[PDB]
Amino acid sequence: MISSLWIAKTGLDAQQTNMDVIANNLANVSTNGFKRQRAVFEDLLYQTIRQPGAQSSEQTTLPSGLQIGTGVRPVATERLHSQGNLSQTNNSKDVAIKGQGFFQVMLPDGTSAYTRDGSFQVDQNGQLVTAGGFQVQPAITIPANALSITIGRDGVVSVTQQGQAAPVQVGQLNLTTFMNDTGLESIGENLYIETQSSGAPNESTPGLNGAGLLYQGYVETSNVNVAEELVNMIQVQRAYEINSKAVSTTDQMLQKLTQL
Amino acid sequence: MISSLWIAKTGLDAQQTNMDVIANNLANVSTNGFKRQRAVFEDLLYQTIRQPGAQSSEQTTLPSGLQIGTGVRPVATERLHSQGNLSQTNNSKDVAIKGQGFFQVMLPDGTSAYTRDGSFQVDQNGQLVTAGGFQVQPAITIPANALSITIGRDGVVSVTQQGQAAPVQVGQLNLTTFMNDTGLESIGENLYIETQSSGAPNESTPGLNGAGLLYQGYVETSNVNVAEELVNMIQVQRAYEINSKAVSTTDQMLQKLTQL
Amino acid sequence: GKLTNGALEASNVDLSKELVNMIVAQRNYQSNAQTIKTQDQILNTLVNL
Amino acid sequence: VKVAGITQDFTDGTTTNTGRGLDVAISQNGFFRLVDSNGSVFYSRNGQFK
Repeated sequence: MISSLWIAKTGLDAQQTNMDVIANNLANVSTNGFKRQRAVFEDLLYQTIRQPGAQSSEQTTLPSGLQIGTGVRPVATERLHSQGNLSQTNNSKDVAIKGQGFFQVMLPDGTSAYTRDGSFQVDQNGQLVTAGGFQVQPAITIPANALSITIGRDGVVSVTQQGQAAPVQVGQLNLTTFMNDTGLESIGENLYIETQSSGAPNESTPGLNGAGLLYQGYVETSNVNVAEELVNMIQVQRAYEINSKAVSTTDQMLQKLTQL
Repeated sequence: MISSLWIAKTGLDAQQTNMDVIANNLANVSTNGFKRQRAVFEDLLYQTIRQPGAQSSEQTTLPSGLQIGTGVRPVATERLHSQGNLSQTNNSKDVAIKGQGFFQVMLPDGTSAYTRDGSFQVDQNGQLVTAGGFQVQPAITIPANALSITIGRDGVVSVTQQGQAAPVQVGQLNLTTFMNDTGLESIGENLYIETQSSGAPNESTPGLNGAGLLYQGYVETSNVNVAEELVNMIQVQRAYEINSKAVSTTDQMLQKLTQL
Repeated sequence: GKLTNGALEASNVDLSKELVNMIVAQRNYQSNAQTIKTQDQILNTLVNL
Repeated sequence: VKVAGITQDFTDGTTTNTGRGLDVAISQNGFFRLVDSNGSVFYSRNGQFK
């Protein structure tokens, strides 16, 4: 109903968004292949009133006119794509990426999502699947009579059968890379789908023109840093409290006026 | 006396009911075979004003009319019938349930009640009774000169006598299962009675059909998770304060009305 | 696999890894409790307006 | 966050001599097959038999 109230009602909402981002980052501190978020803000409208640079006289200009501004709005929350620390949890079905590539996974509806999570399982039919049961691509089947699974640095999946001194190649794991990794649309379950801001999916082999390397027995942990999130909570809490104090001051000002 | 005041009054009552549910869950942490309660709410009636979808002109309909709603009401309190942690008390008379069955006891009224509590005693008559003295159908009499009681996983109760190389079976503990477990009416003293929404009591041996198994020397602790209750208490307190603030705002508006 | 007679297969739980995981899990739980406490001190501040 | 699942590290553990003839250890893959009193089929790696 008054200008300062709207401005401080935008400040509250922006700080609440910042707290939401911080809390979501802290909640997923242990999920493998996670990329933490960062919210960015920008200034709202700026009411012109007296125009800055307006010609007051015929020879004197008015410097920096009465530019009363509106509150703040957040542009977006961008994913900080950095390499999480690798952990040696020593299982043949866990693979970790060393560069900037993504695994391709086929969704049940026929479309393809992209995930950096390397915790793979084997279904009842012998196909490699994501822990959520989504089958990986371009399909790597694993026989029932398998003794050991070896996934090399180039993505070649080999299976050694019983009593045979030579391994059997059962597929080739490829990595998808994008022009813009941030523009991908996250659909949950550690899955990202392609968006027009992410360019087009460029499939590549692990070690060539820019796909990362795969390490077997390793899991890529999250890049969330706990101490920085703690400090950011302390600063967001203070900013939210101060903006609420601005709301309260506006409320008190409106009280006296009405009482008059 | 004004609509918003009634809505806020209903909200306060619902939050108070939630707090009572939380307090009841907290008070029964040490009870054996206790299933925690959870309250479910529904939104109340709607004052129609303009009907949503009413034909305004001859061809254009009115989308999403003025549906001013009333407060909230709690529908139900549902138990979480989940297997609690088993605790070893190393007692020959304490029994614990592994599945989803119930013990059948006889109230002195003459009707049958159902309890999941397994801390059993023997009365001066030698029968098996519950700690509240209710006699445990379909009825197990323990002889005078007993040396040890062995209750098997399938419910066979045996007593080893002095001078007899073989155990003597003195009964068979049975379990009753319901098609709807949450529909039972709790009468207190760890007893549930059958209603018409709780289906019909299906008696079976522990192992056959779907009834669970009996473990001797174990007691079933309550399934109450405490940290969840503390977080729920914080949420309930804050929501109650918010509803109280709404009541205060309505009171202030009414006060500024009166003087006019 | 082949059967070995007279031997038992012991568990595969390494205690050191379990202890360090317990430590890190405790710290993560405390951090989540801290952000829970912050959201409230924010809700309480908004209420006290 | 959502817990996707809970797995079990099916790697071969320690083999410890016991001196009894009725304990069997399964190196590499394999599961002992059991039937309960109901008739359901179960599988177990514990070779402590009696």
